[PDB]
Amino acid sequence: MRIEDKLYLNRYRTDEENPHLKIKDESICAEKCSDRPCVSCCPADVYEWTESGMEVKFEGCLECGTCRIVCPFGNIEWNYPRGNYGVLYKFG
Amino acid sequence: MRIEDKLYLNRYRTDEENPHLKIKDESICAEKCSDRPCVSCCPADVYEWTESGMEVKFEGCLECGTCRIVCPFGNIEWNYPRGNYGVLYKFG
Amino acid sequence: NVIEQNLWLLGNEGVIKIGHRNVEWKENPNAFTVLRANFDRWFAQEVEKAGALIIPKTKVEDFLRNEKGEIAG
Amino acid sequence: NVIEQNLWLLGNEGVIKIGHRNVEWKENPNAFTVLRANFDRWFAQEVEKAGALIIPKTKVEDFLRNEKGEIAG
Amino acid sequence: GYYAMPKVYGDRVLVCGDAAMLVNSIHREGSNHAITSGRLAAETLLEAFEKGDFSEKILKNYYLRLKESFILKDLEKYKDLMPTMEKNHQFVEIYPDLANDALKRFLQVDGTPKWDVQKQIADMVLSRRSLIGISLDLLRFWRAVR
Amino acid sequence: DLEKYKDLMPTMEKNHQFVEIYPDLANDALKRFLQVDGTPKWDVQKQIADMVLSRRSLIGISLDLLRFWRAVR
Ligand SMILES: Cc1cc2nc3c(=O)[nH]c(=O)nc-3n(C[C@H](O)[C@H](O)[C@H](O)COP(=O)(O)OP(=O)(O)OC[C@H]3O[C@@H](n4cnc5c(N)ncnc54)[C@H](O)[C@@H]3O)c2cc1C
Ligand SMILES: CC(C)=CCC/C(C)=C\CC/C(C)=C/CC/C(C)=C/CC/C(C)=C/CC/C(C)=C/CC/C(C)=C\CC1=C(C)C(=O)c2ccccc2C1=O
Ligand code: SF4
Ligand code: SF4
Ligand code: SF4
Ligand code: SF4
Repeated sequence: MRIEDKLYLNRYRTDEENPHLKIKDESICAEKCSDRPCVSCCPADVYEWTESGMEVKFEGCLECGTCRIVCPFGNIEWNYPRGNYGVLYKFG
Repeated sequence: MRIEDKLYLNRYRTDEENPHLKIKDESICAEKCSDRPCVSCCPADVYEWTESGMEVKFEGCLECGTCRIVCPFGNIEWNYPRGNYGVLYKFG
Repeated sequence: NVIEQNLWLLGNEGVIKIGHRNVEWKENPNAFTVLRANFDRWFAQEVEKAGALIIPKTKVEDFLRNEKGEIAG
Repeated sequence: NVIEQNLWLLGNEGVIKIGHRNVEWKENPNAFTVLRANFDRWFAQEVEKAGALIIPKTKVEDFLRNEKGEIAG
Repeated sequence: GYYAMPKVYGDRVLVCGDAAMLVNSIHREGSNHAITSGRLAAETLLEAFEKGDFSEKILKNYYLRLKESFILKDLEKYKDLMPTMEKNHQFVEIYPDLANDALKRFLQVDGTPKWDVQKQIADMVLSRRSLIGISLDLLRFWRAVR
Repeated sequence: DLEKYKDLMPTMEKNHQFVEIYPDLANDALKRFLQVDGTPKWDVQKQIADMVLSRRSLIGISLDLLRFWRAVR
C-alpha cells in the first residue's frame, strides 16, 4: 500500500508470463530462515511471507539484486527480466 | 569623486557654520607627520593634504572618530556635530 | 530571524562555507538581524511608553557639577 | 554544472553545512549532475554516431563458445 | 573493491565498471571509474586487434592499465574502509548529533559567560563518548583514509 | 567574556597568517580534494601535503593551532 504508491510512479513493462524471481525451495523460507531478510531488505516490497508460502510480487521488482545477495541460503533464482521488460527508468 | 558618490546616499543635516573637525596645529601636519594617517584612514575622504594646508571636508564626516584616534600627534580637535546635525543614518 | 550562522573562508576564487542552520531557532529565536535606525527608534518608543522622556536632537557637552565636585547633571 | 559541493551533518534539529563553492568550475567544469536515462541515451547517440551498433531491448544470457572453450560471442 | 573484485580479464573477455567492482563510493566516483575502465579496456582490445591475439597474454594488459591508472589505486587506498566503519558505529550515530549540539551551544547567546560554554561543550563531547574514544577515533579512521 | 579574549587581538597581530595564507590554502586544498582529474587519490593526499607544507612549514602549522589556543583560552 505505502510503497506501491511510489512504485506506481515508475514505468514498467511487466513480463507476467515469465517471473524472473523464483524461489528455489519454499521449505527453506519456512523453517530454515529466521528473520526473512528478503522481506525486510526489499526496496519494492516484492517479498511478503504469508503462511501460504512466500508471495513474490515480481511485477514491482526494481532489479537491484538485493534479495539474491541478502538471502543467506541462496534459494532465490534471481534473473533480470528479459530485454525491454522490467523497470524502465525515465530520468534515472 | 569615488566615495562622494557613496556619501551622497547618506542623509546629512550639515552644520556649515560650526565645523566639528578642527586641526589644532597645521604645522604638525606639514613637517612633523610623515604618512598622514588621517587621510589614508578616513572612511569618508574628509581629509585631503594639499600644499595649501589640510582640506577638511567636514560635511561628509560619518562621526566614526578614526581621525582623532589614528592621528599620532593629537592635533585634531574632534567633536561630534551638534544635536540634529551630522550623519542621520536611515536604517543604520 | 537568524536561523543559520555561516562562516566563510574566501579564497582567490573559492569559499569554504562552514554554516550551522538550526530549526529550533524558528520558534525559539536566538538572534535577529536588525537595522539600528529601525530598531532603536522602536526601542525608544517602548522606553517612551515605559515612562522615560527621550530627548533627541541634543548633544551633551559636559556635566553640571555641585560644589562637592561630583557629577550633578 | 556542479559549482558547490556540500557535506551536511544532520542533527536532531540542526545541520552542520561544510560546503565548498568554486567559481572556476563555472567555466572549467569539474562535474555535472546527471539523470542517467537522459545522459546514457545521449551518450548512446554519440556512440551510435561513432559507428557502433547499439542493440537495446536485448538481454545477454550466456556466451557462445568455440571448441577451445573460450568466449567466442 | 580490492578484496572482492574478479579477474577482470580472460580469454577474449574483459570486465569493466561495476562488474569489476571499480567504485570509490566514499568519494562517489563510480562513473569516474567506469568511463575510465571502458577507455582502458578499449585501448587494450585495440592492442589485441593489431596483433590478432585475444588470450590472457595480450588481455592481461587491461589489468596492467587498471593499476597503472587511478582506478585500482583508489581501491587500494579505501580497501579497509567499510570494515573500519562497521567496527565503530559512532561516526554517524553520536558524532553528527554531538557536533550539532556543540555548535548550537557555541552560537546560542543566553548570558552564559563563554567559559561556561567552552566547558559545556566539553561536558557535551565527554559525556556521549570518553576522551579515550574521541582521540582514538580520529586516527582509527586515519587508517581507513591511509 | 573580556577576560577570555583579553590577549586575542595582540595574538592575531603577531601572526598575520590566519587571514593571509590560511584561508587561501584551505581553499586550494579542498578544491584539489574535490577536483577529479585522474589523479590516484594518494597523489591528491600528497599534493594537499605539498600545498600545506609549501606556504608554511609544519613547525608553523602545528605551532599556530595552539598559539591561537592561548587566545581562545
Ligand atoms: C544511488 C547511486 C548514486 C551514485 N552516484 C554516483 C555519483 O554521484 N558519482 C559517481 O561517479 N558514481 C555514482 N554512482 C555509481 C555509478 O552509478 C556506477 O558506479 C557506474 O555508473 C556503473 O557503470 P556501469 O558501466 O557498470 O553501468 P551500470 O548502470 O552499472 O550497468 C551497465 C548496463 O548493463 C546492462 N546490463 C546488465 N546486465 C545485462 C545483461 N545480462 N545483458 C545486457 N545488458 C545488461 C544494464 O542495463 C545497464 O544499463 C552511484 C550509484 C548509485 C546506485
Ligand atoms: C583555517 C582552516 C583550517 C579551516 C578548516 C576548514 C575545513 C573543514 C576544510 C579545509 C581544511 C583542509 C586544509 C583540510 C585538508 C583535508 C580535507 C580535504 C579533508 C576532507 C574532509 C571534509 C572536511 C571535506 C569538506 C566537506 C565537503 C567539501 C565534502 C564534499 C562531499 C563529497 C564529495 C566528499 C565525501 C567524503 C566524506 C563525506 C568524508 O567523510 C570523507 C572522510 C575522509 C576522506 C574522504 C571523505 C570524503 O571524500
Ligand atoms: S531469504 Fe532465502 S530463505 Fe530467508 S526467506 Fe527469503 S528466500 Fe526463504
Ligand atoms: S530485485 Fe531489488 S526489488 Fe526486485 S526483488 Fe530483489 S530486491 Fe526487491
Ligand atoms: S595626523 Fe595629526 S598630524 Fe598627521 S596629518 Fe592628520 S593631523 Fe596633521
Ligand atoms: S570622523 Fe570618521 S569620517 Fe569624520 S573625519 Fe574622522 S574619520 Fe573621517
